[PDB]
Amino acid sequence: LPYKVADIGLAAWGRKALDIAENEMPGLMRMREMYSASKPLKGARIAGCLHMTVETAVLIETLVALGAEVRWSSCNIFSTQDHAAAAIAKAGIPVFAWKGETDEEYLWCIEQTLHFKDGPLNMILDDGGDLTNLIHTKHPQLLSGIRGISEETTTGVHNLYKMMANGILKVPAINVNDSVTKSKFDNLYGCRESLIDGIKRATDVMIAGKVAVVAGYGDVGKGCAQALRGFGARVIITEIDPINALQAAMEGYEVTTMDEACKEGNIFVTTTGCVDIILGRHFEQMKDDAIVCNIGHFDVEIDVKWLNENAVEKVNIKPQVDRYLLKNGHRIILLAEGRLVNLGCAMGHPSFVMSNSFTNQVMAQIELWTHPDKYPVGVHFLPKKLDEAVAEAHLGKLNVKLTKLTEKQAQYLGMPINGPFKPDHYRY
Amino acid sequence: LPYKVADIGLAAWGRKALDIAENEMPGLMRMREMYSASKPLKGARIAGCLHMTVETAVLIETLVALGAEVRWSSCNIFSTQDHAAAAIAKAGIPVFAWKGETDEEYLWCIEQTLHFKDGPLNMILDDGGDLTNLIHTKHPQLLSGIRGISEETTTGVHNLYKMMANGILKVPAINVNDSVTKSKFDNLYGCRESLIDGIKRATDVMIAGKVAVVAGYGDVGKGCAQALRGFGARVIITEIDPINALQAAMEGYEVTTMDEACKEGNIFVTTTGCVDIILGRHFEQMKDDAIVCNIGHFDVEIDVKWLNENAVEKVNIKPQVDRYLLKNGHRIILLAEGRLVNLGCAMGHPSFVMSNSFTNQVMAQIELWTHPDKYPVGVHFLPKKLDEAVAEAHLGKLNVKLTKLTEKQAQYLGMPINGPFKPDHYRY
Amino acid sequence: LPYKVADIGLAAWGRKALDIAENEMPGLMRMREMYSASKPLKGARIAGCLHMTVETAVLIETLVALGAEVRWSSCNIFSTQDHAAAAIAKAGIPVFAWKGETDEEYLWCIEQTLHFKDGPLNMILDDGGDLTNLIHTKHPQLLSGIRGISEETTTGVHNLYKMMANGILKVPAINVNDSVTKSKFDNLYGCRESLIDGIKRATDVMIAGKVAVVAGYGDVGKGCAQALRGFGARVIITEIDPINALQAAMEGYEVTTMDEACKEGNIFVTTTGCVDIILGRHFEQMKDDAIVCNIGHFDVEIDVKWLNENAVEKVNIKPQVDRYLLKNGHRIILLAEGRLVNLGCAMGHPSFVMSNSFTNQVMAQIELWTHPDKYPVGVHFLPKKLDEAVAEAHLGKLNVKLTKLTEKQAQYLGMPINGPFKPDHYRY
Amino acid sequence: LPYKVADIGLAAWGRKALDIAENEMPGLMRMREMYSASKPLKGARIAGCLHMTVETAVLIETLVALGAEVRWSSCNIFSTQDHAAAAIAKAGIPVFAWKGETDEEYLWCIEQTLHFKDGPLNMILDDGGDLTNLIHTKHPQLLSGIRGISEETTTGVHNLYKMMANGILKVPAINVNDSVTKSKFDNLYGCRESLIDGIKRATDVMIAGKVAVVAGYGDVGKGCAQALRGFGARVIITEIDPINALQAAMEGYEVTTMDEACKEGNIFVTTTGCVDIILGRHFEQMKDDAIVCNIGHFDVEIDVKWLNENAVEKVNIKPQVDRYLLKNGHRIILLAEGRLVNLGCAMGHPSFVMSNSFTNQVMAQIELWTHPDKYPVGVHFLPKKLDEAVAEAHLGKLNVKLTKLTEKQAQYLGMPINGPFKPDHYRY
Ligand SMILES: NC(=O)c1ccc[n+]([C@@H]2O[C@H](COP(=O)([O-])OP(=O)(O)OC[C@H]3O[C@@H](n4cnc5c(N)ncnc54)[C@H](O)[C@@H]3O)[C@@H](O)[C@H]2O)c1
Ligand SMILES: NC(=O)c1ccc[n+]([C@@H]2O[C@H](COP(=O)([O-])OP(=O)(O)OC[C@H]3O[C@@H](n4cnc5c(N)ncnc54)[C@H](O)[C@@H]3O)[C@@H](O)[C@H]2O)c1
Ligand SMILES: NC(=O)c1ccc[n+]([C@@H]2O[C@H](COP(=O)([O-])OP(=O)(O)OC[C@H]3O[C@@H](n4cnc5c(N)ncnc54)[C@H](O)[C@@H]3O)[C@@H](O)[C@H]2O)c1
Ligand SMILES: NC(=O)c1ccc[n+]([C@@H]2O[C@H](COP(=O)([O-])OP(=O)(O)OC[C@H]3O[C@@H](n4cnc5c(N)ncnc54)[C@H](O)[C@@H]3O)[C@@H](O)[C@H]2O)c1
Repeated sequence: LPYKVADIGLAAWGRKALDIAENEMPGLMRMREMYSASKPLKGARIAGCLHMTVETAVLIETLVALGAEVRWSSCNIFSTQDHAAAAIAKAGIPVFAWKGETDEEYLWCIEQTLHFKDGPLNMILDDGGDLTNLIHTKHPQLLSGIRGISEETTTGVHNLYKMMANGILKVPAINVNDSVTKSKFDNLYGCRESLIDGIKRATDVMIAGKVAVVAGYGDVGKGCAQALRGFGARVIITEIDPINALQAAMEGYEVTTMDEACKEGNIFVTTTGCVDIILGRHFEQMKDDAIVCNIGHFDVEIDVKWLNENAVEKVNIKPQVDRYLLKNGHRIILLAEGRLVNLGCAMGHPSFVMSNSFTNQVMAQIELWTHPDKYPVGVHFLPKKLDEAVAEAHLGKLNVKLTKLTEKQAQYLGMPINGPFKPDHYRY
Repeated sequence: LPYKVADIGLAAWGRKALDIAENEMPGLMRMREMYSASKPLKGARIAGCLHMTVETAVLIETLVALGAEVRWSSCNIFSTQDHAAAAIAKAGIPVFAWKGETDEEYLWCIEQTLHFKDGPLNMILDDGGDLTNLIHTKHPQLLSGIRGISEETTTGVHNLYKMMANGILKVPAINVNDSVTKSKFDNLYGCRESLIDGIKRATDVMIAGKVAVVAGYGDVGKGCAQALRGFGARVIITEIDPINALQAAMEGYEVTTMDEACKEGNIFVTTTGCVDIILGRHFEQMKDDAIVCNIGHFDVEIDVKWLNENAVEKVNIKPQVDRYLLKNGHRIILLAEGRLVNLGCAMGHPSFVMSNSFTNQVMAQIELWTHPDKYPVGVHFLPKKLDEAVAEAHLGKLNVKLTKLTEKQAQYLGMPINGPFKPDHYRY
Repeated sequence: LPYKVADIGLAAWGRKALDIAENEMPGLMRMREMYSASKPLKGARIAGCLHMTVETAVLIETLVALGAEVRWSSCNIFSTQDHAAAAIAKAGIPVFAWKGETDEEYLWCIEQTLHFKDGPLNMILDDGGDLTNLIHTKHPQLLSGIRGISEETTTGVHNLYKMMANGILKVPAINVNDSVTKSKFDNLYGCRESLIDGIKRATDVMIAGKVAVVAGYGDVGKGCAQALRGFGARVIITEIDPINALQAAMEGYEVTTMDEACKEGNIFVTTTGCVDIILGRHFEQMKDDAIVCNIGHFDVEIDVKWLNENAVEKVNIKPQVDRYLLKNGHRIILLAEGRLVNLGCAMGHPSFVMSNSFTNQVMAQIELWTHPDKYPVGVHFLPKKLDEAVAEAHLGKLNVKLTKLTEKQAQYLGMPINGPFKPDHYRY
Repeated sequence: LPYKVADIGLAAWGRKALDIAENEMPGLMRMREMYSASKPLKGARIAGCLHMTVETAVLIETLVALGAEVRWSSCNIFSTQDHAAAAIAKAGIPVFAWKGETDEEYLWCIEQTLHFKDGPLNMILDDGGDLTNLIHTKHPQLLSGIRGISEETTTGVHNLYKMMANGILKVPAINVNDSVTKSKFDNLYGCRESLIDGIKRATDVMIAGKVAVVAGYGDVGKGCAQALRGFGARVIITEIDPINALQAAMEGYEVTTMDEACKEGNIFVTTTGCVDIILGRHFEQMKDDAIVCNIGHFDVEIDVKWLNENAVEKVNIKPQVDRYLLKNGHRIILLAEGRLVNLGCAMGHPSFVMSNSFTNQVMAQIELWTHPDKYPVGVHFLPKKLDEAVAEAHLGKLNVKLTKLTEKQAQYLGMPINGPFKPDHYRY
């Protein structure tokens, strides 16, 4: 089997997307711009596990353009875009992913990306940990062949840190999830753009003059609050951390407990990443037709079960849009059944945010692979200079003119003209 | 013929919409709250010409709930929503409108709303002027029967002022288009919400870090500029009026000529309402894949013909999304073929903005009809106290607590406790 | 007597100020740029009554540079800046104004500006109405000699409208107070800049994280709210007008009654222009050390008498800064004794706002005087094209590049290439 | 000698200040609220070297209220406020500081805080390093007596890291300068408030409609850019770091080089902290009367010498306000002679920012002293839980209602209900 796609007749339609997305993903394109000749990953056989979408497709072809051997599989049974997957398979790349697979076909798709024409994979590019996990639990033999790993998710990195603590980790990893260019875009800037896209696409509701309660003031809460605020809404924040809470207050946001906020909000967004954010006692207080959605942790922040078990009626207005009737006589509009609203009611993050996240993947791959004896078994952070690098790949499209430190100023600041410009503890 | 709808089997699905929109249209609901008993329009036979949509539907039932006899027809061959029209016809109301009619069936639908069981229409509720025009040019006999007119559009009002200047106007009108609650919502607040809805639905493009050039700084340009600015874009304004231009400068926006701005922008929005805004000489300078859309005057602001006649390729990416290839090698993404992007790539204005516009209609109808000898033939402005009134109908849903002037303060300010609080020349 | 200044030895120090202010007052400078040669006011003998300050000084010399004969007096016993008045007197111009005059010397100063070497004044440039009043009540003989009046204040214009209603008005006036370039700057933009200057200069208090209650959402409330909001404060608005209240809600501001807001705010600003805004019942609820100031109507919005009559202690922290101790144990910091905080705790409005207000004066003077039989006795509004004109005098320093309508677009828009670009009813 | 103050007759006036500042410094007040009874610092003899001001005064009395023995001296010859210093000395506390001391009396003032009635100091609270340095270079004998150090400045901490690298450091330190509550307030929030206070107090210039060029987008540049933006200016950023540069672009700011920006700006702010930011080649291009000031590193960012050596004229407009005339005919307004504008043209940071910085000091002192064998010789970071703690001391005055994690959620999140809520690598 060369690959397994739903319909390869879709390839021609996928390429169209790829060539449009490319213009919005400068990181990946500049990667090809400076390395496609040097082929830094020449020799590597990257087994990738990442949702197969137009953006991910652009990444793969970049990995390939840098001289790498690549085998791909999605990291979610549905997340994969078929015309994008088809174009890859059709590109002569082995991809095993179709939208809506079985937990059984999924594990198989992955198993396929482990062995190449010249042998087994020597590098991992994971989003979620499944790839890295499957190898460790079932293919420990191959382990000694993989030069390094690449993780871009909290979950993925958490388990990575866990395995390591258990001496389980045998191949060194690079945590690209905590890069500022990755995090800021994945969390802050991304949700800032798509949050309202979801709410509007599901309700077409006016945001101005409304009270929006955003639970949590982390990067996502920050982007969501900012987003809503720009539309004319009165954002109220809830938090458990004193520092994030203070950050919000300092910005003009009222900070209360959900127990109080629930009686005031017209729109509710959870950014927590923790359980029991919006409960039944809150729903009973919410104004009529309050919109409740979640953009943090998949479906565990809102108590949907309660809505299902206590509402007098429930009518699906449209896909990912339900409107419950409470015994108190008030209606509650729920979005995406409590799952991520930006992905469930919108198209998720814009390509540009993807460009930063993925370029980090390329950055990691190029480094691990290129520096064989540099990283001991363990989950490391992406060297700052590399993080700074993915940032610079986007300046330009943004049409930003970066100034260069003179030898004099560099010496004054006691730092390299190109070398990292900030300490590791620096929080931008 | 009782009515003419595409499919009355749609009624049940329309009602659902109506009952959802109602919650977002307080003006109309409060109208019923205080007048449905007094039936202020009791005796009137309103012939209405307004796109038949869920929002317009809610309005009609409010006119009816106030004791009026109503006959309806859309004011655009396509604008009419059928499940919303069906529910009206099914409600026992005579509506003549289906999406996609012929210029012939359109004139007929209108002709139908002129005669009631008890005689001909005695009142007009028009959006566009067609109704008022058709009567004047073809049914002058009825003219002496209509107590008054209601116009809510510039076009509609312009022609009204014109007819009057020609002594053609025989029935007094009330220009509700220039009410601040009507205008601010229809122009400022509405486009502020939907502009980005359009661009995102068509391109799913990241707005932050992009240069947006908004041509014109009127109410629409103001809303569009504010909207984009909140997303992280660098808005550059163009203008012909020194006062609007100054207004923009005072707010931090750079103001230049399109001739220069064209070489800098990534997104282009026209708010002008005038011709020749974006020409071929501009396209030839725009960056690769610049997005160009219009939200002002229907399709006359951008030079689409040129794109059609000078591009090397043209490919429809999706409905209302075309991507031209210029001889210079750059691509230009055009939205809604130069027509309104919020209506052509999104769902138009939210119900709340509709609630303000329509409540003005109800306000006008109630006044003209209720004051037989108050208004001489001529296009008048909606009394300020009525404009203030539609505003108050929305405070509350907005959860705004308006304070009341004491008799002392009222005497001090030399104004009524409820009477108008500002002079006519006041610009909020 | 040639003039009456406190100390003419101050002249050299005044000129320094004048030459610095000039750079920030383009309107007056462009006036001289295009009219100092044509001398449009050649022949006029302007009797002016306007606080004698550096800005006003720049204006006078502009009136003079345009070929006019000018005699000046301040319109407030203290508002006059002496080094600015001295430089004028020293410039060979007759000015009768010193800071801190007696209600007796004030009336005399004014009486002096009525007669010139070539006869009595034939034009009035008033700010307050005193000049125009004094002539009407005591010098009716001169009345027939004055070609026109210029008023730039509400008070002034109110009385102007009153006199007219009583057939008292004998010389036509031009209400420049309602120009958008005058109003927006005097009210909106000015207070936006100076409000915080006052609070900071009096308290040096951090604004971020604080709740600021702004009473009134008119032009001043708008600027004050915007100002505070930008500093990170949570602004709560109070209003009696539904339209202004809605405008605030649509912008994300909570709107309540002072009765409730008083228990929440940390800073209080009155923008009302009406009495009994902050009363004793409010003070008793205010948080400890709440800052209360007024920027609307001079000292009638806050109930200071109550503070004086009910506080347990009162200690003057510094000029224009008092801190009362209430029986409840809470302290209340009052600013400028309830009088205007921006003038009383800061330097008032920046020169640029003055430039717009004054250029209006020049604009009015040039028009009335130049068009002898154009204006019938009555208070008229400044022609829009003139209002637009003062706006354009500032574009440039702002470095704004206004685009010019082509003959084609002008015809399309049905408006002049330079002629007014908007209808009188237009509210920018 | 018990202490050395300029004038102890000033004490009574100092106390007034102290009791006003206290209300704006909750951190210090809550410190006393919970520890004044337990006297956590009971036994310590703190030798402090910190500018003696009203704020610092409040801190000292807090250290004393916690059961500590304290001896104080300023860390700048002028920074010390005398009425604040007098009230401390008068309070029975030994303070050696007066505004305007000699580099000789300064070293002596410090020497005084080294020995107590019960022996030498056993703890250091330093701002700058002088204290810690003086002991190391001249009093190594005492070294073994000090349980720990507290540094809150970059300079101070830099040297600390340096000494340590040279094995010189003998007593462990705690870098409180890098706490987020310290840094965010000292750098971001503080300068955001005072920047404009400076410019306005020196020039009283309108900010709106002006182009402000902020060099550097670090914490200060962020606050300064945000500040100016809120006033209506068009902020242009310059940067050497790609990440900060991208951060700015993503927020709507144009990013260029000073070499280009210089030809556009009206106001110039340096936030760099590096040399040669604004040079003569820039001045020669700046618009007429451009305002140039520095708020970053004391006087090394702007090339003042050049202005001095190349201007045709130089006239001091007022203290800390000079206006040079260049050979090109343009004038350049310089603020605070290139030194910090917020301190030199304004009153510096508001008390609240001081409250966060100082509470960090108290936090450090309480920890080091209370945990004798917890910290090995070396510069450590303030435990996150302590940083979170100083944050919570201010929630409340801000009237923020922090929610508490349930045992369930805490277990889910795998974190303590009160324990730190974020990893060390977390950048808020
Ligand atoms: N839908 C998306 O596109 C998308 C993209 C990135 C991240 N996320 C998810 O969003 C969540 C937030 O991530 P950040 O945004 O990266 O996380 P974060 O750790 O920076 O912030 C989460 C915040 O929630 C606060 N919080 C925790 N429990 C709370 C509670 N009970 N009530 C109120 N506040 C509480 C925390 O103090 C913290 O500040 C995570 O689950 C993350 O995986 C979603
Ligand atoms: N798509 C929608 O939903 C929607 C809703 C309401 C109004 N509109 C339309 O949008 C347009 C703008 O309306 P406003 O927003 O009410 O109009 P407006 O009159 O207040 O402002 C239009 C502005 O365009 C400026 N302008 C005119 N010609 C120009 C040119 N060549 N270059 C630059 N600026 C120029 C004018 O000076 C004016 O300030 C109108 O055509 C209006 O009918 C669209
Ligand atoms: N200090 C200054 O520099 C300065 C400059 C210009 C104007 N002003 C003064 O400020 C005031 C405001 O002027 P605008 O700003 O031009 O006036 P405005 O008429 O536009 O608005 C005043 C607002 O106050 C609201 N209001 C009235 N009574 C109220 C009450 N009891 N509670 C709440 N809101 C109430 C009104 O509805 C209105 O919207 C006027 O007195 C004006 O003369 C001061
Ligand atoms: N005046 C005050 O009240 C006050 C308060 C705190 C800090 N500061 C000072 O302000 C400076 C900035 O501190 P942050 O604000 O903490 O520093 P930072 O390190 O976070 O940021 C400084 C920024 O300047 C940029 N930069 C460096 N050289 C540059 C150059 N030649 N051109 C353009 N950008 C350049 C850097 O990339 C960096 O992002 C420091 O000197 C700090 O000590 C002043």
